[PDB]
Amino acid sequence: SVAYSNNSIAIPTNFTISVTTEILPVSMTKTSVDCTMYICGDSTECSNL
Amino acid sequence: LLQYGSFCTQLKRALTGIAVEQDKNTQEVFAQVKQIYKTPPIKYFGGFNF
Amino acid sequence: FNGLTVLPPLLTDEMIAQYTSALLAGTITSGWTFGAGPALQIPFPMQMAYRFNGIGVTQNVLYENQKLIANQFNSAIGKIQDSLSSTPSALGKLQDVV
Amino acid sequence: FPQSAPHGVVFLHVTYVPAQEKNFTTAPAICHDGKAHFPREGVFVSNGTHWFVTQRNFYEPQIITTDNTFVSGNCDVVIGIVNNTVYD
Ligand SMILES: *[C@@H]1O[C@H](CO)[C@@H](O[C@@H]2O[C@H](CO)[C@@H](O)[C@H](O)[C@H]2NC(C)=O)[C@H](O)[C@H]1NC(C)=O
Ligand SMILES: *[C@@H]1O[C@H](CO)[C@@H](O[C@@H]2O[C@H](CO)[C@@H](O)[C@H](O)[C@H]2NC(C)=O)[C@H](O)[C@H]1NC(C)=O
Ligand SMILES: *[C@@H]1O[C@H](CO)[C@@H](O)[C@H](O)[C@H]1NC(C)=O
Ligand SMILES: *[C@@H]1O[C@H](CO)[C@@H](O)[C@H](O)[C@H]1NC(C)=O
Ligand SMILES: *[C@@H]1O[C@H](CO)[C@@H](O)[C@H](O)[C@H]1NC(C)=O
Ligand SMILES: *[C@@H]1O[C@H](CO)[C@@H](O)[C@H](O)[C@H]1NC(C)=O
Repeated sequence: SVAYSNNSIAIPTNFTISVTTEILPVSMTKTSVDCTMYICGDSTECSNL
Repeated sequence: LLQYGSFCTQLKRALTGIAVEQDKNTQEVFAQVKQIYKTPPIKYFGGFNF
Repeated sequence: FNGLTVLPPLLTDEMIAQYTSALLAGTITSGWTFGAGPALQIPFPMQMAYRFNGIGVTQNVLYENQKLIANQFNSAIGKIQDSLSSTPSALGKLQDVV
Repeated sequence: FPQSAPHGVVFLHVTYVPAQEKNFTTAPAICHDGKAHFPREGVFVSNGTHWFVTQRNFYEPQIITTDNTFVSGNCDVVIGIVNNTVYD
């Protein structure tokens, strides 16, 4: 609870230098997928369907 | 149903992530200060009525 | 309900109200100092003079028209409750989520 | 200052924080010769018996002079005015 009153003030007389850190993601992994090899494998008949 | 795969684990994980994010949103918006300040007993601020 | 449940939020409404009250007390009694470190006292008219001085208007403008500014602020605050009550869709954004 | 991390960035922020505050008594304006004086930049302050003017973020008292004040008014309108001498 701060001591409020209509004729009083507070003023700092010293300082401090502080250093903080912030971490941020930017990019993720790049992938690629080939349909037929994943789904149908080497089955020749599967690709026709 | 056990023959269809592991869709249920994914569903549960997604819902849990949404819920945790919902809590974090309110925490980030409102929990700014570290002290619980209290207003003085006498409410006279130079004519302004709060 | 068939396997569907609703979980309660972590913070109750009373806790949110306490946060809001803390923010209001800090801004009324200190100004912008409590957001950057320890809170420092200052009389409210002096804070308002500081805030006028931050938009290009000198302090004597505030100090010589204190009562008029206070009356205008009081009327403006008073009108808000009626404005919120009258307009039906003033709170549509919050209702859409539900 | 920036730094690089796998798939992301890190920022080192250098900031200034006040400390070691103290009580003081203040007034909005100073009456003298039937004229009101306001601070050009700073706030009036009192150490118990004398009045100074100081910048608002670091305690550094100064003698009140017409250099760092402007008159712009009269002594009979401001609420809470305190009358004292102003040097030259
Ligand atoms: C302002 O704060 C600084 C930091 O606390 C004070 O520096 C210290 O002063 C004491 C006494 O002279 C020394 O024993 C410490 O070693 C100092 N700290 C450092 C990091 O050097 C400084 O004295 C304070 N100034 C005033 C006017 O209070
Ligand atoms: C601040 O404003 C409130 C709201 O108008 C004032 O409360 C009113 O006071 C009058 C007379 O005391 C009553 O007739 C009203 O019914 C009150 N309104 C409400 C909503 O309760 C209050 O008096 C004002 N404060 C000061 C110090 O004047
Ligand atoms: C405001 O100043 C007057 C002096 O004129 C004093 O009586 C009153 O107590 C002050 N307000 C508060 C909240 O202390
Ligand atoms: C300023 O005055 C109040 C009122 O007594 C007091 O509680 C507070 O400690 C004072 N500030 C400092 C830095 O001593
Ligand atoms: C206030 O300042 C004057 C002028 O420097 C000085 O003579 C007086 O002792 C000071 N009072 C206190 C309580 O420090
Ligand atoms: C100086 O201030 C005191 C107290 O406010 C007041 O009694 C006195 O009349 C003022 N001086 C003049 C010349 O009016």
